[PDB]
Amino acid sequence: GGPSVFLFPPKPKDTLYITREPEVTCVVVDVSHEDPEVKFNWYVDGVEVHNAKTKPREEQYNSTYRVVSVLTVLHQDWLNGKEYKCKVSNKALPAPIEKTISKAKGQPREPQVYTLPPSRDELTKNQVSLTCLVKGFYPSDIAVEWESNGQPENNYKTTPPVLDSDGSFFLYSKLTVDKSRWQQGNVFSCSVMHEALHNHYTQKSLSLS
Amino acid sequence: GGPSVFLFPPKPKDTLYITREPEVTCVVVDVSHEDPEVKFNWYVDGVEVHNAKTKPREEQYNSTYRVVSVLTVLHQDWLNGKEYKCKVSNKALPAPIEKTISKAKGQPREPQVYTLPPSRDELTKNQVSLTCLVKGFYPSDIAVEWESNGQPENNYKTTPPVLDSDGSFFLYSKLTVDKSRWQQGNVFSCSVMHEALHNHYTQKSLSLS
Amino acid sequence: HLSLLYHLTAVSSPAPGTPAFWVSGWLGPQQYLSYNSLRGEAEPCGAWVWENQVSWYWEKETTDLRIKEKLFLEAFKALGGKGPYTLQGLLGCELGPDNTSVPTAKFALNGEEFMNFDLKQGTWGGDWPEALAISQRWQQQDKAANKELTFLLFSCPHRLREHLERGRGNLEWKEPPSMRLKARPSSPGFSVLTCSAFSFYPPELQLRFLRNGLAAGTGQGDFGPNSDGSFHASSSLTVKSGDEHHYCCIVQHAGLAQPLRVEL
Amino acid sequence: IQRTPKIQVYSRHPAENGKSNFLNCYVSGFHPSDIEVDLLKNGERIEKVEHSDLSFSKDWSFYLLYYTEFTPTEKDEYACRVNHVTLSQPKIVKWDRDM
Ligand SMILES: *[C@@H]1O[C@H](CO[C@H]2O[C@@H](C)[C@@H](O)[C@@H](O)[C@@H]2O)[C@@H](O[C@@H]2O[C@H](CO)[C@@H](O[C@@H]3O[C@H](CO[C@H]4O[C@H](CO)[C@@H](O)[C@H](O)[C@@H]4O[C@@H]4O[C@H](CO)[C@@H](O)[C@H](O)[C@H]4NC(C)=O)[C@@H](O)[C@H](O[C@H]4O[C@H](CO)[C@@H](O)[C@H](O)[C@@H]4O[C@@H]4O[C@H](CO)[C@@H](O)[C@H](O)[C@H]4NC(C)=O)[C@@H]3O)[C@H](O)[C@H]2NC(C)=O)[C@H](O)[C@H]1NC(C)=O
Ligand SMILES: *[C@@H]1O[C@H](CO[C@H]2O[C@@H](C)[C@@H](O)[C@@H](O)[C@@H]2O)[C@@H](O[C@@H]2O[C@H](CO)[C@@H](O[C@@H]3O[C@H](CO[C@H]4O[C@H](CO)[C@@H](O)[C@H](O)[C@@H]4O[C@@H]4O[C@H](CO)[C@@H](O)[C@H](O)[C@H]4NC(C)=O)[C@@H](O)[C@H](O[C@H]4O[C@H](CO)[C@@H](O)[C@H](O)[C@@H]4O[C@@H]4O[C@H](CO)[C@@H](O)[C@H](O)[C@H]4NC(C)=O)[C@@H]3O)[C@H](O)[C@H]2NC(C)=O)[C@H](O)[C@H]1NC(C)=O
Repeated sequence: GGPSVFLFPPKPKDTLYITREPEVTCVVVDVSHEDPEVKFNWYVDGVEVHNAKTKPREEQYNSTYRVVSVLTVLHQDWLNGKEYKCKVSNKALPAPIEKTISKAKGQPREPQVYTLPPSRDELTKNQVSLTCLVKGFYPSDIAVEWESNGQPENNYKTTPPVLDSDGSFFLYSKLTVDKSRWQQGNVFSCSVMHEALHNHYTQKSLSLS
Repeated sequence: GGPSVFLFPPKPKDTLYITREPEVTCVVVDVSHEDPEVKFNWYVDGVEVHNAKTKPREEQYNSTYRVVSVLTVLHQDWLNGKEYKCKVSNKALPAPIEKTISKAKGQPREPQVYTLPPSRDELTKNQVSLTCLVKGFYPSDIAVEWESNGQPENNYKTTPPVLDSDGSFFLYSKLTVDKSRWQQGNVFSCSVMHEALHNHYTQKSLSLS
Repeated sequence: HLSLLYHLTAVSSPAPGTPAFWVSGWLGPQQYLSYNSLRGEAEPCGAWVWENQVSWYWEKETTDLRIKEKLFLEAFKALGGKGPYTLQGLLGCELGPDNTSVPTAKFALNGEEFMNFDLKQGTWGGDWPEALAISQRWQQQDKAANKELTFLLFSCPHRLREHLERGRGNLEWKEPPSMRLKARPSSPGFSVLTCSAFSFYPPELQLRFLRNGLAAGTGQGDFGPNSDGSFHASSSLTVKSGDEHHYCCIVQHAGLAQPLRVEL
Repeated sequence: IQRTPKIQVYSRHPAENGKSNFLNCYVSGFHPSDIEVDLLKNGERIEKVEHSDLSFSKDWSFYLLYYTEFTPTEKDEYACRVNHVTLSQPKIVKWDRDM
């Protein structure tokens, strides 16, 4: 029929860290080459606001203009379940498409982080798998990192969450390192960031024992 | 415009276990109430076949007929990367929509299963988290279960895979049990099923130590 | 070139009065033997009732097949689950150049090959979970492994040799086919030619079409048995109506000194 | 793992009206083993139908020969009727004289 709209959330790290910018985005594709102009609006818990920042036309190979509007929400705000909104109006659309996003609301739960060292079996080989289980948390949104010796680590992956029977979620993270390093005793520290974390942050540690 | 089509794979457990039926499905929605009849076909590595089994009309609240065609493929077949296909033809569609599915082809890799017991910290409380890391495997498709004392376990969840840097995937599984049970020594055994598993199956074990 | 082959079959829940387990034994394409779980006894089939056979031959067969029955009905315990099963086995041997046997031992579950018997290691093998289960149940038994070894490396080829000597009469039998070629108006401007071969043994046989002495290939072939161990074959071809009398049909077969041209 | 039958119907000897013969029906290439095969004279089933042992082929699919003695006449019509798990409803194959 006409163009459609997609409304993305901010970055979980960016919703706890002030220093970072939590951008609530509004991306519209399948836009008419004939009628390219689009009239965005924004509504914080119903109340309109004028601090939007629209990026220009970012056309694709498929002859459809792609437009984007960035709102810089507040930190405190988002986490109080303030309900945001992108009202897109175009002549290529008869009526206005409205899309309403928020924090995955509900009673949030303190996560619970434990480390787990590489298993017997695994150690034989040159490489190891320092596990970080993080369970008992609400909501989905959550940042997980590694860091060793005061200094961040690259070599790792982290599964997305899954919904734990109890209602909260849980996660894992498989930081790989070489055997020698782990043997030398060097302390590793799985870091987690989340809404209900005391101080929005906690980190734990893992080392030869 | 017209109806669309979605082509699902068989169940990973069902692609290793003969006893089970590996159904390659062909689900078409948004179908015309006016022109409901649809002409399925099937093509195994190009060669047509006549062992399709079409389920009848399963209409939704949204006035669109929903139709489904089930093909019972072979076990050996699928795993040799035999390329299957659903050719849907309807008067509600001018041309025929064709959808081609297969095994996620490429050099498959033996998975590598290790168990991990609940961490120090966790044991304090009444409940525990018997981890099963499964890494170093290709492809995505893979079955994971738990079983204790010759007998399956319910209380657990398993994250989907994620793509490991090396190219293979990995997974975790968080079987929860009560502390008393684990203490009593009862042996737990994380079971895995996958294409490149020797005998398409392996299981490992976890117990007080 | 011929071969002794047993066609073992068991089912987990048989239509009542049907046998749970049964075997058909073959020498080349001739069925000599027949057994099932109801009757419990290995019997000769067909012309093999009249074989100049030695005492104890048949009760040796019976003895062996009863061990097979047990093994097969044991397999379903190993598999455990609910859904009905069909376990099949193909066991036998074939003679090779130097007074030498070549064995066969494959099995299929619910109609797919899944398991085999490695005559070197003296072990069943296969890597499906179902095959690992059954393989294990058999491998831990009153030397079931040894008996399978003897059955395939000793008994089978000793039988095969015995039947060759004492059953030439049957095996070397030759019956050439009766032939018919007919035209069947089918479509608008078309017609179907059908060449048919009746009552022939052995079953090796080719049908071909010529159109004014030049090859028109073959069309759809069909092949089957008669009640009496003989065979039947037919081949069919689409053809312009009115152009029928131009075609003939040629037939090759061991029971004919040279190929036969078959007119309409 | 589930296969549909192939039905051939043919006489043992060349068909000649008034001369004694056998009619064969050869059901083949099916799985699983349960199958109901009936020979039909003029739409109704024959009671002196004998049949061979249930066996299987190199490709593990099952097969079977049903057969009856008979003396064809010009008027008479024969057919083979098979039921099997894989069939919506009994399949009936007419005995083509030519094949
Ligand atoms: C022309 O091409 C465009 C793309 O260009 C490409 O060019 C071609 C030539 C080729 O080179 C390609 O490789 C290029 O990519 C098309 O644009 C796209 O159009 C589609 C649909 O038309 C859009 O699909 C949606 O995708 C989102 C997820 O998008 C994220 O991830 C994508 C890749 O992973 C990426 O492309 C996006 O940019 C985006 O990334 C995010 O970006 C933001 C902004 O910066 C960041 O902040 C984020 O960090 C970042 N995230 C990640 C991760 O990277 C998806 O969410 C949408 O799903 C909804 O819609 C489905 C139907 O489309 C529907 O079935 C689902 O149910 C789902 O709906 C909702 O589901 C959830 C469930 O929890 C709930 O929210 C709702 O309940 C439910 N809705 C209900 C119930 O109503 C959707 O699939 C795509 O986003 C878009 N590209 C971009 C960019 O936005 C263009 O369409 C094409 N034109 C034509 C005419 O074909
Ligand atoms: C009327 O309603 C119908 C639904 O009924 C509902 O009624 C209403 C009233 C309300 O009660 C609802 O709650 C009810 O659900 C509509 O039917 C649906 O229509 C949509 C789109 O129109 C279909 O969306 C697709 O979904 C599949 C995944 O479907 C699985 O999971 C669903 C829930 O999780 C479930 O509904 C499905 O049944 C299905 O489950 C599977 O079922 C099979 C069959 O038995 C089982 O074997 C499986 O085990 C089981 N799996 C699981 C898991 O449970 C999704 O894969 C599709 O994604 C593709 O399409 C997107 C656009 O639609 C696209 O953006 C994506 O990129 C994606 O495309 C591909 O992505 C992958 C990437 O790896 C690649 O394969 C490709 O590269 C890429 N394609 C490319 C590149 O081209 C898709 O979202 C939905 O499936 C369908 N329902 C069923 C059932 O099939 C109906 O549309 C509606 N009518 C109208 C007019 O609105």
